[PDB]
Amino acid sequence: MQLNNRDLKSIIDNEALAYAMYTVENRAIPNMIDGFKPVQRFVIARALDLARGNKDKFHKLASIAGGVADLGYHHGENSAQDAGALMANTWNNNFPLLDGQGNFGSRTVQKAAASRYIFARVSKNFYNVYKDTEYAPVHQDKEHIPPAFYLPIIPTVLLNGVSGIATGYATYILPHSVSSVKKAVLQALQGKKVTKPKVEFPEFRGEVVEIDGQYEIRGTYKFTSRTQMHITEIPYKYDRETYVSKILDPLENKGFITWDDACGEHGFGFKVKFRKEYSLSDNEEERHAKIMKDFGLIERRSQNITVINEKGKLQVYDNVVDLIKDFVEVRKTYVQKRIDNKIKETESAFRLAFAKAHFIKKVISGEIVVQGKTRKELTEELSKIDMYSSYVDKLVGMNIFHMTSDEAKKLAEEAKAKKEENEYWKTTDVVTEYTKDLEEIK
Amino acid sequence: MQLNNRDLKSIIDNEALAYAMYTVENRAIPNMIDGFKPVQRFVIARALDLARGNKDKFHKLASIAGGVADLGYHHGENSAQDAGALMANTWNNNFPLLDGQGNFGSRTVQKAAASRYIFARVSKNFYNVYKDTEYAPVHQDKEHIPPAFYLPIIPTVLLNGVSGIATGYATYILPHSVSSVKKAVLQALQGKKVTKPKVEFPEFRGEVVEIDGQYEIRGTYKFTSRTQMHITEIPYKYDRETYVSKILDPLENKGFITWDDACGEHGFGFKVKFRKEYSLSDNEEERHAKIMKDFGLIERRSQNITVINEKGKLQVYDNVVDLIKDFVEVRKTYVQKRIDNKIKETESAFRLAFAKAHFIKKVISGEIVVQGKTRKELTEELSKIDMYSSYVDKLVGMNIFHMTSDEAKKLAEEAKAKKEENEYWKTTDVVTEYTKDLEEIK
Amino acid sequence: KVHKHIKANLCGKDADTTLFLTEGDSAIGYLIDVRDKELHGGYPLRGKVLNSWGMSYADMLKNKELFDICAITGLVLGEKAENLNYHNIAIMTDADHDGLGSIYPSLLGFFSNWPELFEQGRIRFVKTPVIIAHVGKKQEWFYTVAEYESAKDALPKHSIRYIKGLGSLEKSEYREMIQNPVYDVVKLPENWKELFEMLM
Amino acid sequence: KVHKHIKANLCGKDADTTLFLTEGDSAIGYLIDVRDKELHGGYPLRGKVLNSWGMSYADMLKNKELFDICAITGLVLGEKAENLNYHNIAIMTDADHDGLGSIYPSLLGFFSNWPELFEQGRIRFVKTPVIIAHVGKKQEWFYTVAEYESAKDALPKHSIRYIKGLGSLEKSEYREMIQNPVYDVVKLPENWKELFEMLM
Repeated sequence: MQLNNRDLKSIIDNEALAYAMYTVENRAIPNMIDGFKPVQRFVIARALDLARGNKDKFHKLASIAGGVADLGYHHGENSAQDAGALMANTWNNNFPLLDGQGNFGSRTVQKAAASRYIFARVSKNFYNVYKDTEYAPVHQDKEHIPPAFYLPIIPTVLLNGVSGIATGYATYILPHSVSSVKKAVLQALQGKKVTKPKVEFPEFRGEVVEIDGQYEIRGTYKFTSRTQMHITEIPYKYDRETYVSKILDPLENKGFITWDDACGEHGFGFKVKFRKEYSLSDNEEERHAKIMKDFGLIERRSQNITVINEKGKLQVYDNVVDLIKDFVEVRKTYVQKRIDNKIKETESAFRLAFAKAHFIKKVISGEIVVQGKTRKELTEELSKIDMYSSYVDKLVGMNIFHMTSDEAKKLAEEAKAKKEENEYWKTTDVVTEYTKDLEEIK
Repeated sequence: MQLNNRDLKSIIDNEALAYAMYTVENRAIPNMIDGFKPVQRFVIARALDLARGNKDKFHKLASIAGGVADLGYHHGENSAQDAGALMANTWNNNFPLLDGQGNFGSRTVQKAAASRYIFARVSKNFYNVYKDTEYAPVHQDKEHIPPAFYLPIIPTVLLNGVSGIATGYATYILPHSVSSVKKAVLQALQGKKVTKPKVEFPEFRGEVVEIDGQYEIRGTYKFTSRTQMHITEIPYKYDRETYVSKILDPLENKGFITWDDACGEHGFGFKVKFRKEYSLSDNEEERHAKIMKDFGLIERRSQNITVINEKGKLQVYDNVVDLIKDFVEVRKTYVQKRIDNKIKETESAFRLAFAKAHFIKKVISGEIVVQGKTRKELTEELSKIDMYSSYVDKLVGMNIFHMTSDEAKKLAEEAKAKKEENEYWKTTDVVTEYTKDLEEIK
Repeated sequence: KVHKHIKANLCGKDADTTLFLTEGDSAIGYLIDVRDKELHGGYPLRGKVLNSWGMSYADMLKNKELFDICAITGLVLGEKAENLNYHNIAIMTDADHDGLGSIYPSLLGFFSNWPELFEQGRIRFVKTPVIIAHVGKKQEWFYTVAEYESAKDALPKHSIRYIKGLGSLEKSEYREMIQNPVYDVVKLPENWKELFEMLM
Repeated sequence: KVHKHIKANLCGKDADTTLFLTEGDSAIGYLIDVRDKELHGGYPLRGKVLNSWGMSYADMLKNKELFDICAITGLVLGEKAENLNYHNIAIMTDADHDGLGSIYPSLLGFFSNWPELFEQGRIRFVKTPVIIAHVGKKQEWFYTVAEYESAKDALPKHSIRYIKGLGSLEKSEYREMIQNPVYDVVKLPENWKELFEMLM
């Protein structure tokens, strides 16, 4: 009945604070270091957990994106289920972070199949570009079992694109080609003049140009007769149904053109035949503007580069060059950490191998007898030797076949190899290691 | 373009057959051997899978009963979620097959708390009565990862009760006391006269007795004044809200009695004070009958023993004695299987131990040298020894401390133990083993 | 003028064209990427549709999806089987219970109002393989569970893949299924009323 | 008249009497199992209750739950708290967001409509533990995450158990929380009509 009592209604801030927690840890802005979203973090963590040793196994999408609740996802599983198909496909990403087996849709029809008829796995495109997963800092909150952000080699924010709309901010990071980003990161490692990465939409063979600096995207029209042409492509943000209904069907309803659906296996194929009630002007420049105006072949665009940094703060970058520079600056330190830890582990491994070789050659030499030692007196006398005492248990767990010359000479040579590999780790630097990692990605 | 044209209407049976599968493998009738229900099978299988080594870990009910989809449950997770609280409590079972930590309700209010605020684990009451889990026959269909039926020691159909209503059949298996069922099974092992097991409702201190064939349940009314009594208990199928609204509030609405809610921690406590507008007759037998009628202290019931047997057939038993006899007949064979397999495994284990002891004694004797043998020459001669050749790979995997006399002498003795242990499995019979298992349950 | 259609060039023209009454626009996208450019058509369904009988003919016409399909095939309610924009009609649905147990009987009940269509046998069904066995480099296409059980006795590399639902198929699988199908046809008994009267 | 109520013998008397506005039938049933036989009452809520600000008093009387609590406490809308069936009122909910974010604002706004009762301070809330620490064989009752973070430095065998809602606690836990409870007033400052400006 201990009654402590204060008339502090300001505790109602715990609502807003909680709402702040509901509008901070569950935002839609991606993360600059790892290139993920809050939903995709849990999705990829669950996929990695399920894959285990047999990463080639195709897990059901329902199991992939429905069991994320216990991982620390304070939202409905529907968001994870839908975000597991808008990221694991190939028509929307230059870098598929999750390979799939099933009907994931295409640019013709941007719709997934179902919840359980498809499968997913951690693609081979993730292991070559997301090294050092276990060094990601753990989240401040315990329930966030997946780390704050994985550590990739090239920034995944740039690739695969992303379009999010938060409270007061909007991110529309345009996708970039893998080669351009790799070259930019490699050249920014050595501090040269940074070359702006290009833009390469997935499954796009049209044109993307920055005449006004707005990064606009335009398709290709190809005349085949005096009153026919073969539209090979249209701007990216278009599927068959929405394109038809929104622009092309009203154009036909105006009594101007008639379209023959020829959507082949390679993009759109919307061939169109005009009629009498249309301009069909000459001079090849007015008809040029008309052909890319009436059929919506011209798309304006803008880059709103806003993203969360390594910490909880959110920053807006004017150009991708600053993003590349900051990401590589962070990854340099996160690679130095791995360098130090590798040195520390390799020294101990070499010492253990040296002790093992010493024990094996002393035993085969007969200086110390394996048999006749009462109450495993071996361990007792090894505890008072210069190097033995550190690994006595490991020095006793020696198999019979480890005594013969086959597993003794090779053991000594392996110890020497561990020594020289420790030297290699000692003498190497961050720049060379990161350059090797950058080259490894392809 | 192969034709395969048949204008046959028999394919409409694909409806009924499929509907048959939807009304055969997803019924509500329990299984006589294991005493489960189709949903409870998947629930318990997932609980056993999640428990693993740390069976004491409290898993969330949502994880327990929501991840059953991949185990082969062709139904919504809500059935598993609700069936995980009506079996894991203590107010509805004399044998809780799943211990829990949270608000699972009680007889006062028969309602669980939530989906995620509670926890569950495989109780210690399941490991002492469900031995030989890995010998359950696998289901005919592959997607049914949990086996067809686990193998318990006493029939769990009788205990904990069950109430199902299938198409054309209804089961209301009344719960029985653990001691009665154990005694019945033990005495029916030796083929004596089977004693009918008693009926013991959970958290019931009232009276249960059969009037003529069928069972009935009655509570206890205790008079304290000329116009007051202290109802100690009421029939089992009653919670506070429904009991009040259905019988007691209408009684007060007639201007007869007024109730003082005294529902203590130990069951119901509905004390009642009369008023002038009632009989309150004398002679101690008409007043008693009027009390047991108006207050609903008498509940009639019947035993409808219908249950699926070890096969797909559904059988109806007139009395529980036949169920006990058939269950023990099945479990006798399922114990004989374990006896045979134990003999088979123990013989091999004893042979391996004997070979191990032989090798260590020859090595310490120095007849065969482990050193100086290039190309691990040992195996080559071990392959041409009478008993070595069978376990060469194991015979060379000997640690250093295994050459020590401490781990040598005992090893031989251990081998000897295995040898005599083999005899223990060789001479024992099914009856003695099952009697020991029956005694082990308490 | 319907909108969901995949109308080919031979709509109305005499040919060997086929109409796919498949379920799920996701499948019809695969069809667009796989279809024959001139012969094979198609149309996506909405899903669970009301039972065909139980009400009047104008009340067949009341339903939106039925209206779209009769407009597409050109077989308007109340006439003889003529003016067929598509020479053939095929049904293909997710084969666990979504279309086999829900869509197939209702669609046959609706198509039953023209016994001439069933007499021609123009209404057919493409059997999707229930299980696929991936052996070596070339996979096999066991078409039913009974065939799988009777043919699994002698086969190495018994890698199994369930094809429950049309979404499980890849582009190669769907291409093979469409280009080289089996085309099971619909029933035609001595009486065409009682066997679907079992529906109610 | 009232049905869900747990009216005690001391209800309506001059003795101390507390009313529990708990959430969920499970919690009130657990109270029944753990209640004081004469002093503590209680009543369970339904869940999402409409915002009580911005309508007529008849609109407060419209909602069933508001009518039930109005009849239970005996403080009729538009009247005063001169007589009350229960001396005290306690509010307790599942403390993750179910009652803190939903029950709290509506219930506080409804109960504030009588500033005299507010000044009496009879309306109170019992703090539920957020993490329980099992140390050795005893248990400790960290009342907030900040206390856990500032007191986790020095304790052995850190067995952590979260308490998201009322269902997590056991009979020992609820018995301790009821027989040895800690309260907090509703805290309204001089601005009656200003601190709940975010309710609508």
